[PDB]
Amino acid sequence: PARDRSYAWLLSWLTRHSTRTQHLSVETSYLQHESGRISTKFEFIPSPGNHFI
Amino acid sequence: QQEEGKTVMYTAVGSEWRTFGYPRRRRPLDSVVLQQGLADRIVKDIREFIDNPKWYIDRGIPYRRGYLLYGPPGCGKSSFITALAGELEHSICLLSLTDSSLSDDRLNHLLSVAPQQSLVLLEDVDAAFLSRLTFSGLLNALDGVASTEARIVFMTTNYIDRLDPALIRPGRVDLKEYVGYCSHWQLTQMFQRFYPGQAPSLAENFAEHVLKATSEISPAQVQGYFMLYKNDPMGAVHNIESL
Amino acid sequence: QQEEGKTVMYTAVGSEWRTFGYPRRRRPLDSVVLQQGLADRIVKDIREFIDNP
Amino acid sequence: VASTEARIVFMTTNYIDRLDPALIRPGRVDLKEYVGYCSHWQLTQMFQRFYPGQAPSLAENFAEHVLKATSEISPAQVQGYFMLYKNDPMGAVHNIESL
Ligand SMILES: Nc1ncnc2c1ncn2[C@@H]1O[C@H](COP(=O)(O)OP(=O)(O)O)[C@@H](O)[C@H]1O
Repeated sequence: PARDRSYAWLLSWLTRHSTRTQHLSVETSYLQHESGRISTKFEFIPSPGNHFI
Repeated sequence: QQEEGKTVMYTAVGSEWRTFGYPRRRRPLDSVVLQQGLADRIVKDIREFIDNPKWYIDRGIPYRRGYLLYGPPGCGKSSFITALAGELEHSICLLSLTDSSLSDDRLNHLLSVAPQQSLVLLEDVDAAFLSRLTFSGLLNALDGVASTEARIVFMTTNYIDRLDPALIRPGRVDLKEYVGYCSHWQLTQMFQRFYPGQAPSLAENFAEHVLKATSEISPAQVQGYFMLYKNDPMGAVHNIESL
Repeated sequence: QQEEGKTVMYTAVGSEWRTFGYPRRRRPLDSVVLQQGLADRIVKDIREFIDNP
Repeated sequence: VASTEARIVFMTTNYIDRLDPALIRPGRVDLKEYVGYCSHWQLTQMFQRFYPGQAPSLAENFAEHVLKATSEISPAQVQGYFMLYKNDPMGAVHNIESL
């Protein structure tokens, strides 16, 4: 389930293992520290649906 | 692209760093002209210190570096510090150590609790170093805990004689630079900056005329003179002999 | 693997332990060289004390 | 009271004479160790660590030179000297006699 922390770990492992996943979903990490230094990074996870690995 | 960065200067009340006022616009680095290559050298040294954290941690040395800027008043030291902090997207932590409100313990605590990604500026260092009031306590606090990481500290003095050679040492003040009175290149670059587009020969003649007229002319005085003849380069050039 | 550990040094004010500053990076053990085998002896003694409650 | 569990306590002193033998006792200070001035192995390992990859014979000569020059050299002084010649091993080796 989503509540368990293994959800994100498994999604990251899937996107690291199956590099050629045509269908994907995005996860943007956005944090504005003090002095207004904006840090952004795009993390991709398998999109909702059925995937075969 | 739609966001313009700002520099937030932090002030210290009691024993805590507080946001002094509201965020301010970033002054362009090239606006503050120091010398032939002093700005380039300082920027390169800071970039090397920041972009290579592996070197310090692997060798077991604190990731702390400090610079000292000494020169006549009005030479553009604090303006250069602000421009550098804006360039590096850091935040300024202004601290007037000449004030007697803070003691050795308070100074050490303030330097230890400084915000991350922030430059700490200690102005009037010569004043209290002559004389809560302490001179050895300041250097003892400087060699304390080096914050979380990259405790870049800037200290400015009108003269370096009142200080001691012990201040200049690795693990302490690292790169001392002297910012002084304007030169020919300084004056011509200032004339080109304040007035956006004129005859370069006119700027050179202006610089030579001020160099002849005054020997210890400060950039602050140059800016003040330029304010008298705002949007009037020919009049300012004709009025150099008046100065 | 994406997380780097940190050492938090606690200071004491009044009669309570407080977090002094922010977490700091872990200095490598081999960076501090003490003697021929003093570090090894101390590490082994601490490991024996900890792993045998 | 020994805390919740595993109350590991570390105590450091510049000298042990000012203390008393009562401090060293089971249920108290358990393993006392003396960390002193650098040795040949200490100096060569420091030289190998600070400068990542040079001649081991050069490190040995460096260690011998500092051992000859000073008898009570401290590792903090060694680090301070290395800071003077950062990314400059040959210059530091040539400047040992200066120390
Ligand atoms: N080297 C320089 N280049 C451009 N402007 C300068 C320079 N030095 C001083 N000024 C101008 O002079 C004014 C006064 O500067 P000042 O506050 O006296 O600097 P500091 O206190 O660091 O000497 C500032 O508004 C600044 O724009």
